[PDB]
Amino acid sequence: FACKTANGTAIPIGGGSANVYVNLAPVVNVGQNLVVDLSTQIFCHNDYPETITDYVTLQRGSAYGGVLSNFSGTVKYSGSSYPFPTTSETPRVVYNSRTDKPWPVALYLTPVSSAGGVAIKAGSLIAVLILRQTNNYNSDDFQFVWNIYANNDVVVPTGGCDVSARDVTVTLPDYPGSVPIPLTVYCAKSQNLGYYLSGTTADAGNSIFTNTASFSPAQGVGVQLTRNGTIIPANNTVSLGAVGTSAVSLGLTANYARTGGQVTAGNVQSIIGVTFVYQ
Amino acid sequence: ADVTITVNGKVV
Repeated sequence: FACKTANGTAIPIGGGSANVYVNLAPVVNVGQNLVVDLSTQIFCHNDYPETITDYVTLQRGSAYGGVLSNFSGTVKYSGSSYPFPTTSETPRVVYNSRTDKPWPVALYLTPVSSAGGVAIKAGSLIAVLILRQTNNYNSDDFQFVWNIYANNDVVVPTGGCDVSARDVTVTLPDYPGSVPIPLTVYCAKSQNLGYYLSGTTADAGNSIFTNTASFSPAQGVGVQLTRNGTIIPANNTVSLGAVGTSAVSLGLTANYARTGGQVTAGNVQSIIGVTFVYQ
Repeated sequence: ADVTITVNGKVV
């Protein structure tokens, strides 16, 4: 039994725990969200397949690590799905070839939020996997740990729906111009979806966001969002009706709005949060 | 929040 990652780096087998760096592409699916498919990341082979046949299972106590430590889910192992954290040992994968075959493992997450996400940074631990290696010819039976680290910055979707972007940046035309905000949303299966805006408001009506621009900033103006010509105030539920696998625009448009007093020349900036809810 | 919209603008 010998393994290597996608980039050809060898995984030392046995000894202490191994730090295995892998790529993530988290997506929502029906009834579960994918954190990582290791079958494209880890590949393994047998050097004496004619005489020796290697067996490898996933031992119980394999669980998420780091920011994901908190979550539960499943692990699809060799076509079958099992709860994750693993409560019992999985069935074995056979390694009877000198040709590198992938390690058929995919880590899933049970949806808990509407459209939430967890930031996962490059270099951070995401799972702690305990493996048990045996063979068909002698009594060698050994366990070792594979700490799975992320090789790229991603955001694991913790809900039934996924946003087109976690950080949107729009540029307003010069005052008093407006511009649409590019942002859509979709769900694994149909969800009666809505959302509301949050952030620091300038007015009592909670419909204008404060200008937090630092350098040569404008006075007397803030940012205000509209949808179909209708002003959207903060902490106000916007219904999107039924949202399915097809992306549905939020319909949001950015605008300027006077906050009161003389309007003076300068930069304008406003950070506005969007939070999704079920209905 | 789920998404963060940073609006940039100018008053000339």
